[PDB]
Amino acid sequence: QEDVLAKELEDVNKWGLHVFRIAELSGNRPLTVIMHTIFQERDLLKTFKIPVDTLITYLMTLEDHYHADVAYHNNIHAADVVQSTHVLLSTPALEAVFTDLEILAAIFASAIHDVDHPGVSNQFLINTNSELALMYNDSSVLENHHLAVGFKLLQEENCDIFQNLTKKQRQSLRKMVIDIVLATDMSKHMNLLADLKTMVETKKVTSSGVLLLDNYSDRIQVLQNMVHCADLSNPTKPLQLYRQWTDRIMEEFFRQGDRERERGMEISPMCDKHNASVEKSQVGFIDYIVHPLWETWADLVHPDAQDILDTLEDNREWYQSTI
Amino acid sequence: QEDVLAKELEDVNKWGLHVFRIAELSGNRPLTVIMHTIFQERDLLKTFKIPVDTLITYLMTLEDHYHADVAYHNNIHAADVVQSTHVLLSTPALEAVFTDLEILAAIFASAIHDVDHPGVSNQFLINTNSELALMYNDSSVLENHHLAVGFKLLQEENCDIFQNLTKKQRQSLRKMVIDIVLATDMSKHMNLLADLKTMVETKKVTSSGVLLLDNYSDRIQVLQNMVHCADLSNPTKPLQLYRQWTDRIMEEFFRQGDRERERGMEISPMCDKHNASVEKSQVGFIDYIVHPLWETWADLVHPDAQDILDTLEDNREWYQSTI
Ligand SMILES: COc1ccc(CNc2nc(N(CCO)CCO)nc3c2ncn3C(C)C)cc1
Ligand SMILES: COc1ccc(CNc2nc(N(CCO)CCO)nc3c2ncn3C(C)C)cc1
Ligand SMILES: [Mg+2]
Ligand SMILES: [Mg+2]
Ligand SMILES: [Zn+2]
Ligand SMILES: [Zn+2]
Repeated sequence: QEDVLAKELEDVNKWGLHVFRIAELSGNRPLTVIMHTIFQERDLLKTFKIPVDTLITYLMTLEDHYHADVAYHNNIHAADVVQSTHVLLSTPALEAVFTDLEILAAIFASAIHDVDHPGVSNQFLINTNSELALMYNDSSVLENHHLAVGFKLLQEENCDIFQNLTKKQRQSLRKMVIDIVLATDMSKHMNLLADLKTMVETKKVTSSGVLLLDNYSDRIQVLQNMVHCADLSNPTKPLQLYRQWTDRIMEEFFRQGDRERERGMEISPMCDKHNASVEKSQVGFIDYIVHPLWETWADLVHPDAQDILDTLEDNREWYQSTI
Repeated sequence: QEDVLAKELEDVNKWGLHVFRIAELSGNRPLTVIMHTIFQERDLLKTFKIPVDTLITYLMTLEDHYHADVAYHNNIHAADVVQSTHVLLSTPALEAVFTDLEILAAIFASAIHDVDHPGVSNQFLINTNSELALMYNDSSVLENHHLAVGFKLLQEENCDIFQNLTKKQRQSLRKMVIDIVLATDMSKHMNLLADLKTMVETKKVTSSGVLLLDNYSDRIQVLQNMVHCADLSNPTKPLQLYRQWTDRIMEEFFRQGDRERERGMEISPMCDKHNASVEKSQVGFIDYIVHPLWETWADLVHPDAQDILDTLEDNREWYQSTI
């Protein structure tokens, strides 16, 4: 079993990794084994003097704080976003662009970005007067919580994977991680995309042909959109993966709608199992959200992401053909 | 004692209320008595069907969550900001601008705007890796906490003063209160002031001189700046009041500097009791922060803020003469 797991982890640099198989083969530790593999591949333990036992201890605790009973927003989703960000960071248009600390920030942010997710939306938490919405004043409720949990877990026994960073490095990493995870709130998507479009229209390339990002605003904007693309990458994956992700998020949505229905609330869009069309919802989500985002990202790194965009377009056509 | 307390409360509509005397005469309940007086003066209990015992129960609970051992950010400051906002809301140039719900939001926001303040700054909380800064991801740490406490106290027994508001009224009030209290973070001062200036330059007024504010975005910006002005109203008050407020905030600042010194931290500006000039700091704070804000406010409500601005200018001249 460990032999098969090691074989599957050789695909960590590939779009379309067998992440559900890895989850089973690893004994439901996909986030731990994928993060460890990526940290070794990028030499991050050596670069930042991270003790291997501290890394594994933190990863296992972080993974435990994802809810195993939530159908979509669980440790498999976290592992998938981590691995997707890792591939996007390796795109030729970004070679030598980001520092090791920025790479660490993007990968760590991906790992923690949905930790302790309860399987219901920000709007549900706001409308039900939840303790989370009360704590966070209705503003990026979940995303603020994911950050607080992800950072708090570093203070548990033998969990501070950043123990050997300088103070300035820790301060910079903390700010970057907060900026990235807060950008995963879907209420920020339209303004995030509008800014990405402006960057593409005005983009500068070095004599090396890579993107020129010479200030914090531009650098953090690219990392925010990168992780947001990874979070919205399911429809760009091979169809057998995309369909499994769709089955999972549909189950999560329908469970929220069942709670809204019981409470006498208006059921959120796409959460009514007695009225939803999953196929029409996929085409609309791709047409209005996922393809506009990925087409813009593909323009930024052109032509590095052409095969990803082609897969997204093929998957849209497939779902459309089922209607 | 109760008769002299009632006599001082007759000045509730006037700039320069004897708030420290009210605090003493009321047995350290200035917030409860001033809020109660303002609610009766504005007919808010009958307009919003607030039971008087519920209002008093909430107000006393809220007042109890201001720290009695914090020299400045305590219940007297909260009472002062409430009463200052109450006066600014009655500016003739703002007649007919704000709905009853907007008036309620501004007054409630003022009452809760510093609740549970620990007597140290956001930067101190961030730099000491406090629980508060961990919870709130370094962003408007105190202001998010003040809001969460103020709303959470409504859930205590017989404390829901909004129990008879319609559901849409409660959602609207909550959003406005959040927007207002978050605007009291001093890191937002410059952007807030720039937006107030833009509004002044493009302001539309009636024949008499009454402001016309058609869109919610403009009206919430005025309420944000109004409560911010009330928060920064100490230097515009009669000198005897201003000097008392200065003594209290100096004590609070120096106590923070003592904690920073004990911890071996870099001492915050104006917090080093061994290297401080409180008088020079007043002139500088007036010249760079308080006068630009109040002069812009005075222009927006031209000429209704002239007496307040006159007092600020006299106080600046006096503090300069002590140098
Ligand atoms: C009935 O079942 C399904 C299943 C999937 C979808 C489409 N996928 C996703 N739809 C939505 N939303 C509904 C579409 O607007 C919420 C607003 O974005 N948020 C998503 C999705 N995938 C990820 N996220 C966020 C959690 C990042 C639709 C309906
Ligand atoms: C030695 O003692 C004193 C006493 C008062 C001041 C001047 N007043 C105030 N100074 C400052 N700051 C110090 C720099 O001006 C921080 C923000 O710039 N924040 C204030 C003040 N009054 C209220 N707030 C906020 C809490 C809203 C100076 C030094
Ligand atoms: Mg999320
Ligand atoms: Mg405050
Ligand atoms: Zn996610
Ligand atoms: Zn205040």
